[PDB]
Amino acid sequence: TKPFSVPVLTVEEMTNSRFPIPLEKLFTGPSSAFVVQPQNGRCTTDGVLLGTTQLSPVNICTFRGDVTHITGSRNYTMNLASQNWNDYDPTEEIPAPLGTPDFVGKIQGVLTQTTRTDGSTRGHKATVYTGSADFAPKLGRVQFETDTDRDFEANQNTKFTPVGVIQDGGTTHRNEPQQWVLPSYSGRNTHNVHLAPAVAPTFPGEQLLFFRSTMPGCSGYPNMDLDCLLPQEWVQYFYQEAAPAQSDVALLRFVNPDTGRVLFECKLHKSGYVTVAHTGQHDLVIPPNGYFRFDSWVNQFYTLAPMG
Amino acid sequence: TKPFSVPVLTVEEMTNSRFPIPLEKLFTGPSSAFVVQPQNGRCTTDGVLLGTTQLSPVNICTFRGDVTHITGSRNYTMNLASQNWNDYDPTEEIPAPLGTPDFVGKIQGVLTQTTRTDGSTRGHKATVYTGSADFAPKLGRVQFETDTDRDFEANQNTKFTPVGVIQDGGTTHRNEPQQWVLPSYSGRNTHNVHLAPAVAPTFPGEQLLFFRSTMPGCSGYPNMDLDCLLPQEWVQYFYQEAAPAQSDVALLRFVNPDTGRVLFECKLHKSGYVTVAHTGQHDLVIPPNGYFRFDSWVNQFYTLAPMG
Amino acid sequence: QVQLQESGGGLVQPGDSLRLSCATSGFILGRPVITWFRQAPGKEREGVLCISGSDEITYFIDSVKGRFTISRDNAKNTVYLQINSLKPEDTANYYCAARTFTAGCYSRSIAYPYWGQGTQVTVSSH
Amino acid sequence: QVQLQESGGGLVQPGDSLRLSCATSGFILGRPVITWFRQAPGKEREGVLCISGSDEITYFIDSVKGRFTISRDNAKNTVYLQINSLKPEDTANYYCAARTFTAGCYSRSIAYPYWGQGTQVTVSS
Repeated sequence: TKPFSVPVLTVEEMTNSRFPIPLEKLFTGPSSAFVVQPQNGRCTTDGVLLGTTQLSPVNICTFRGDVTHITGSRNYTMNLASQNWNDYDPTEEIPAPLGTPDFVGKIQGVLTQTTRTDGSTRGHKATVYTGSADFAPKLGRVQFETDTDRDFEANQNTKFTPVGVIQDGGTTHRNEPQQWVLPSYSGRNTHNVHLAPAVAPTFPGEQLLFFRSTMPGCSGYPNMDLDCLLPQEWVQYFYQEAAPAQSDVALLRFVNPDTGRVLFECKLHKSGYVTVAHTGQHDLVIPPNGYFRFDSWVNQFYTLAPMG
Repeated sequence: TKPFSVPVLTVEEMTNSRFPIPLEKLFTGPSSAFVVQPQNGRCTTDGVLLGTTQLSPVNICTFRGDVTHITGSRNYTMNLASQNWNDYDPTEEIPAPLGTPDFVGKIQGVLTQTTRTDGSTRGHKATVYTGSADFAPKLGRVQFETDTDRDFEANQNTKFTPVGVIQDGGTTHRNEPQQWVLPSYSGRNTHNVHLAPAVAPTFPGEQLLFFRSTMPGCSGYPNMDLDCLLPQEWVQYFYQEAAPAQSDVALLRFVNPDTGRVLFECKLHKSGYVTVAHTGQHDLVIPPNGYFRFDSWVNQFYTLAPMG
Repeated sequence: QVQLQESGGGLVQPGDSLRLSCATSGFILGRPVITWFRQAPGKEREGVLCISGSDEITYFIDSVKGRFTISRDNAKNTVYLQINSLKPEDTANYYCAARTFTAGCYSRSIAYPYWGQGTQVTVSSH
Repeated sequence: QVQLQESGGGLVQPGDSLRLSCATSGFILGRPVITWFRQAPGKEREGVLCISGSDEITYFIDSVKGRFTISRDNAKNTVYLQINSLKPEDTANYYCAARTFTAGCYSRSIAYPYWGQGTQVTVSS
């Protein structure tokens, strides 16, 4: 009986749920050629978090723990803690710690550390390759490449803050990251577990609607496109509201609040993704003050007004 | 049009509104001796954002713009844009661009840049000294100290991502940052404008309640304590709900959902800060699952149950 | 996959007129803000004038307002820049740039995610 | 404003008993999780055992079970470690550590923001 709704927020007011950066635009494209199975930004419309999804956007692609130096290298193994520094439990029924990256690529950021006895601190450039054999966050271990072979201490609180992505400029431009390729969360010690399911439009003539950002690039010629299935604020809002789904499909209209004019309509599926009636790869051009409005639950046969 | 409320979120599920990091604890202490006037994390209970507050946790202490430098210099001046890359208008009735840092200190992070013709990218260590004469975000310009004297291009999209704070280890430990000292947003040039007001308890025996985090340290012996008056999620929630204030004070109770018991009560003032009945500098020790819950609107001279 | 492509430049005669076109593909729904920039020798790309999705026009350089006209042809997904009475000061590489919004005419290059590769306008000495 | 002070260490004889104290201050409302850690001069601080604000006890080292006992004196805001029948392998600098939460007994030092200065236990040879 509690009524469903989505937040009154513009696209630019919202945040990507797969990296800590604002949304920029709405994009639609076919996706039959590849598997769409992101693990961050996954939530049902009645507020059940899925995959590796957690609530605050600043924890997305962050890691915390302590580090051990790999002798003869500038590499360090982080022994992960949970996002609140609690001991990490690998038997929890999740694919990896909440907020773990859900794509294969090279994420550059900064490893910072505090020494607890005296409050001394340090920071160094660091990169995590999430396709590495040594990317094993589900087992509590992640390897970082850094610019030091000596400065970090053992058993001291250490954090990785993500900044952006890189690419090898001597190879084909934009060939990485690969945002729809999941990592092996156990570094191939075993298969991935407890995943949010892959998504695909099932209705004739429909495509996914993607909430898109441009990740910062730190070196090379990376593919900076990053698409999420739900804005982080929608995850946060559905978790709070926990309104029951009266059918499997919520009908949303995208509206200009100055005029009341509806720009387009789309389907928000109960399991947490959006489709539109469109064929082709296109950016939507929108009014900056436009926002989504929930109008009606609809049945499995409802045909959207075509766009594009 | 529901009654006024606060979100059902634990302390650790929420985010500092003054730096993009999680909350860690609740802290109370006297503040009669200094000025408490932060500009981020400022919002009335009915959803009016104040100061430099905006909605995105990830934009707090971020800057966007393009950069120039004097030939041979490691210091780059950024000509600021708005957070969505729009032109920045210095005649807007705000203290500085939304999300500008609201304390004097040295914030270290990374300046990233993309060259639009070919998608080439670059990233460099960067520090902004918010006490500098060259820190003039209200005028549209700030300077970054970087580790390059040649590797940024003019007129290209450039972003500063914050990571943590630093201190000069050759001087008294923890002497900076100074979290309650506001920068001069227009440089040495003129006084600050359009500030969210200073806050103080007015009821006898009351103190402010602070939502506290520890900022990452990147070098030296910084003071990493960071207190905000409202979690970022409460700013987001009040903006979204916009419930009118029925008196000047909302009584909240902190509830342990493990037991049903109320641990303490506090006053949420309609202008956006919290007070408790206590004398002393003390950390609150809480159940991890504890959360705040609205109980009722109260008159101006309600007396809280004492704590501590 | 958005694409912008400018055409219409060349070596042109003072006092003649010309028409640049900015052809776009890859957008749906609203009509995008489009702005013409130019880069004169030794300078950065500078914003010239802009047309919103509602065809509201903003000039960023006051000296061009007598002679430069921007317009939109929705049916051919093109925006034009017509220049009357060409003058040597008009010489530059001309770019069009687009935003995925119907409103917001901004003067700075960083406000635009999408760009063409440019077309050169040279107002000839002979 | 949590503060922690250990006392009770010194040079002690194998086979004797020893009580260490962790006196606390600076907190209100709940009873904090308190854990004893120990460090040998060539090792890192290691978690030994923990008591929650509800007095639930977790051991992190099996070998000390049944010689080491942790307890809380709420009235004095003090937590004790009782060691019976000291052994040379008990020699270390002993620390207490605290969290601003009533639950969550964790074995790793990074889980604890607050620490005392340590009290040395040396079992003489």
